Amino acid sequence: PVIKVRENEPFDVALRRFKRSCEKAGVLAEVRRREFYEKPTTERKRAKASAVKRHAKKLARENARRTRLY
Amino acid sequence: AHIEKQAGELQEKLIAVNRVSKTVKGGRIFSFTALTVVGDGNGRVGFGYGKAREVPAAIQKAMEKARRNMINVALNNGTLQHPVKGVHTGSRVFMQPASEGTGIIAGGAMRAVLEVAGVHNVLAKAYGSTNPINVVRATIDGLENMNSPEMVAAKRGKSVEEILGK
Amino acid sequence: PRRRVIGQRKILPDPKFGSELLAKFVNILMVDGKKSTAESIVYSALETLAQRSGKSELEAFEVALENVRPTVEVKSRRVGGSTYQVPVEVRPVRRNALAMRWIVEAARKRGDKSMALRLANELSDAAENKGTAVKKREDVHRMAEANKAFAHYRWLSLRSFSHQAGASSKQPALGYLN
Amino acid sequence: GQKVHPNGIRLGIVKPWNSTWFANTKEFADNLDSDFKVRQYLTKELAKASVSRIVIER
Amino acid sequence: HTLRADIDYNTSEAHTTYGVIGVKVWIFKGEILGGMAAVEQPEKPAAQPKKQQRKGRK
Amino acid sequence: AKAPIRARKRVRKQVSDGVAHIHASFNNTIVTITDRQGNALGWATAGGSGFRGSRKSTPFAAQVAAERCADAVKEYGIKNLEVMVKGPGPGRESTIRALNAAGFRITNITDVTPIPHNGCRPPKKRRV
RNA sequence: CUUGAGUCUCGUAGAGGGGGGUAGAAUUCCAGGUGUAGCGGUGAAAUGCGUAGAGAUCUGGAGGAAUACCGGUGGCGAAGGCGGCCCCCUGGACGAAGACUGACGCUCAGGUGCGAAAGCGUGGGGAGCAAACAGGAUUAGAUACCCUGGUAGUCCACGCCGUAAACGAUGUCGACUUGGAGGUUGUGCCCUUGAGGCGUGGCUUCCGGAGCUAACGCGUUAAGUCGACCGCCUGGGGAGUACGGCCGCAAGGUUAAAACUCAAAUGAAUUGACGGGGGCCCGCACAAGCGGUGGAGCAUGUGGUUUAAUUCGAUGCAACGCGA
RNA sequence: GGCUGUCGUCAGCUCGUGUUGUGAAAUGUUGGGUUAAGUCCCGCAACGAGCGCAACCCUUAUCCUUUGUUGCCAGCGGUCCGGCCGGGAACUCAAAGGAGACUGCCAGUGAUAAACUGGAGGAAGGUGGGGAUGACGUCAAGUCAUCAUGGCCCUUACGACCAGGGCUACACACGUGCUACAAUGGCGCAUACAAAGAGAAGCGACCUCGCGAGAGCAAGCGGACCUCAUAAAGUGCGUCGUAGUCCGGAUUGGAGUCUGCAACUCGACUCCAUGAAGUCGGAAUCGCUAGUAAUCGUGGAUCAGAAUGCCACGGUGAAUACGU
RNA sequence: UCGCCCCUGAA
Repeated sequence: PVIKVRENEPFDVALRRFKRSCEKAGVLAEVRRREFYEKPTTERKRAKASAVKRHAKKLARENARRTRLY
Repeated sequence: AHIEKQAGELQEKLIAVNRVSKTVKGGRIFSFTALTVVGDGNGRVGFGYGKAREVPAAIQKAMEKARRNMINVALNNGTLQHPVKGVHTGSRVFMQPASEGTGIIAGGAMRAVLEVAGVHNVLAKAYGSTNPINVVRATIDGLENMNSPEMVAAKRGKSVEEILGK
Repeated sequence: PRRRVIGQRKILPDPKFGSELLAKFVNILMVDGKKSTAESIVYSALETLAQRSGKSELEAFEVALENVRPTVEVKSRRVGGSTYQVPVEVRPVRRNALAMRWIVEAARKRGDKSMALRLANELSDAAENKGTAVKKREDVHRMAEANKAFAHYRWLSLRSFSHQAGASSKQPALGYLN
Repeated sequence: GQKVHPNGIRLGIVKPWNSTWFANTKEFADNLDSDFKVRQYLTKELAKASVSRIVIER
Repeated sequence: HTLRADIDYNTSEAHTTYGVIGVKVWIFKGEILGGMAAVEQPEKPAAQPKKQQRKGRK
Repeated sequence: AKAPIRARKRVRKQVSDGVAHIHASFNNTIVTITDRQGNALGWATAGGSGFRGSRKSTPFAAQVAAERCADAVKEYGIKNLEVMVKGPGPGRESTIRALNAAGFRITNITDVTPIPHNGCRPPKKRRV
């Protein structure tokens, strides 16, 4: 949740929740559970399923954007 | 499409008739559905699926829609001019032409659909599961799909012109 | 499920205080929907207080009650992420209600004649926190300040925290609490 | 039940009453019974005309 | 549920050997016109500023 | 709150600096301040504060423990932290913030956290 | 003869295979130091562990197993499958100019080889996890899921068994048939004056046209349109069982029925319904409050019971001060 | 059959026509906003329409109009000081008819759409509040015993009529109510104001008697006349003092009353005596967001004669609602 | 996250 890089300035609350994003990502939450090779790999193919679909969504969105209904 | 029920030559006929159901929020409803065909004894045949709360209006609406699904067919003799062994839906359809001096020879849908369509000396057959409802898809597999002598003759005539042109 | 604002009650000024706050103190001391029989006890006990203590007419109630009211009430709801029931820091309006109620409750734990004399002597001991109605405070406020896990429902909330910027520690919840 | 038949003021001040009469203090009962009795025999002995509805005015 | 229309309603019953067959006929003759929400005479507002009184003094 | 007080018998182990160890566990929170000579000065934990259940890992529970620990190192004279946040559960800034607000300041943010390369095999744990 | 196939040359990329070295992180043990009354676990708990000094934390040493990130529908292999780093030996794929061979090809019952994981034999090794097992917990019971321990085993070497939802539930080979976008890897060209602009091959996803299909969908890497050869199926239950043979050390695997019994079994899709599935929205539904009942007596109904009769009907709410 | 309950006062439920699908069906009715609303707006193979919501109907919150007697009484007089008499129709009142509220208007917010949030005017704002309104249906739900009716059965009877008895047994259990467990109260004194209905098998003023219930005498009344009617909680005083009692009232006996042909099982009321259990109720469970809850009386129907029930009417009159 | 089973039939 932190990295070896230091903060040496006065703080009470400091940035260390994007040092969380330079360490933890669920990599300290995989230490109490076992999985097969199948499980996480299929989930990776839902984050590239997101990215191909992102392009496809834009064509659909464009029709809605024309009209005002918000 | 266009009307197949025409005064002085109309040849109203029916095919299926039964009830179907949907399961509603309360109980369950019944929709009075049925298949029909009106002929003329000269082709011009179609089909319709009505929805009604009664058997008379099931056949009303199906003959309305029959005219809206008319297919044209033209032939010589009392028999189809070309065999079609094509299959539409899971009911398998076969259809031979046959010389006059034989009946329709069919107890299914294609007894009556092959009557109205100006044919009555045709010999036909079907394989697969028994289900009159998609025996009716011999509209597609014989009446709609066909060959005729003057169709094939203009294949033979088209080619000649091209050789001359070059 | 709840649509629009709650009702507001417009109530009369007292004929001896002019207040609607101490009109709400007649209201708590009503039983069987009779304001008539209520108003009796109120003034009977105001005098008892004035003799047995120093104070003032707006300190015989007010000050005494500001030593019975906690600033946190712990309510109920099954969810908590630990099957916890969450502290709720109460609005200043709800502060009033708590203390007022408890002083009348305290006079049904007494049998010291009338009802005026009961709540009067109780309120006289309630401004120095030596009463028995100020000991009700010492369980609501004792609990709340000695144990917290806040209004977050810990498992549900944690997922929401993680998505927003990456956290596991307490923050606002971006995602659903459903 | 399934239909509760709402008609109790559709024939009120929305459409006329089909038996308009008045009765006094000890006449209420009498006027009620007598009217209805007549109508039974009446409607039965007439069937050669297409009855729209009997009404009486007393 | 229209309160400005002539909702008709009467019943009949057969008494066949097939059982009893109830009949209900509901004809919506009006649609925007009543029969007792229309065609009536109210009374008062007579528009006279004096309300007559006995006179004389005694 | 309800956390105990602590004190120590030595005032000769100071160097004016010490590692702030924090183990923010999903089921507990340990806060231990060791000297910068790598020898303990104080320690404290959520369960000793008096918390039970999964409310030993809560923000509140982490604060109380951080301050229990503070009482156990104050007498040496320490005023610098070398924060070693570890473990996945909450209490990971709850402790930090509490220390700051208790006459200490941060000086270093360091990472000493177990990260396996799978030299041991995880348990299954919960499945209900 | 060269278009099929194959070889040669030159490069290209990769977790291809086998073997041997090597690094650090993490857990653990052991040793030492510091510090004290808790630790650990859980929804709560308890078993277990701590003053004989644990937990944590720091220092030293040792061992076993695995290599965080890297890392991605990314890549490679015939498939199974294959991840730190390095060396050695070695296989396959592809492209580029040409050059050569000259149908040498394709498939295949039998046959032969390769086989995840578990298992078995023999010898090494043992940290963590974990069948078994033992306490504890949850449950009416709980020989379980849950918690604390923990043995075989997992690991290494060699041999054996050969199975898997061994999957793309899709035999292999060859040939064709709209396209679009992305990914990946060669190579030619273009003020290469742009990490690129335009091509053209190999491999890989997503979308989708025609067509096909019962539909879901497949859709140039087909379930489209053809041929070649092989394998299999022929109602379900009985049964992947019996019997015999075969294979194995065994466990079992493999080949593989019938009697009997039934009118269905089954696939896809439709609408509603249900979900301790999700999202959304309300109601004294809850929270927050206020007042009751169940206690007691009486009034009233009912059941039970009794009586010659205790006339009959109603049956959570929506019967039971109801018809009355 | 007819009638009714039920989910449910639910915002849903369908259909025609076209299109899509081989079909079942789908679309619409879904989505993006929004409302109490399938409400409205926009979009979208949907276009239209029906039922339900809403709608129009009543009633109430105001103000106006009529009509003023049995109702009102200001300005005007009597007085007996009492709307009791004349006078006055102004006022309240009655109850017929209108005025009014529609997101109508102002600002912001919201796609400039609907709408939402504050504001103003007003008696009242945002389905104003309450009725009627309870769909198409489902539950082979109930009801052949209100009534109707297909079949069935009884025929010097199972039919019919009468006297007596049983329905109000009973050792119990359950449901729905009511009454207490008290000083915010009990009892004694005095005292404040009601509404809406009812009435010549009736209620019955007055006066007389009775402790009373009530009886005798009798006017009035089919009526904004007269009577039921004295409203009761409440209020000002007297007391009692936290006791199972000055709380509470069950039980039974005796003595009486009334309504009836007659009150024995099985009528109600009264009188005196006896004076109960109970000191405020577990597990559990239910109602309620405002003139509601709470509590206090009053009337009505059924009724010769029996309300702690049902039904209706007014008096006094809250707590709480962060939030879902 | 709070374990939680059980339910003869034709409208």
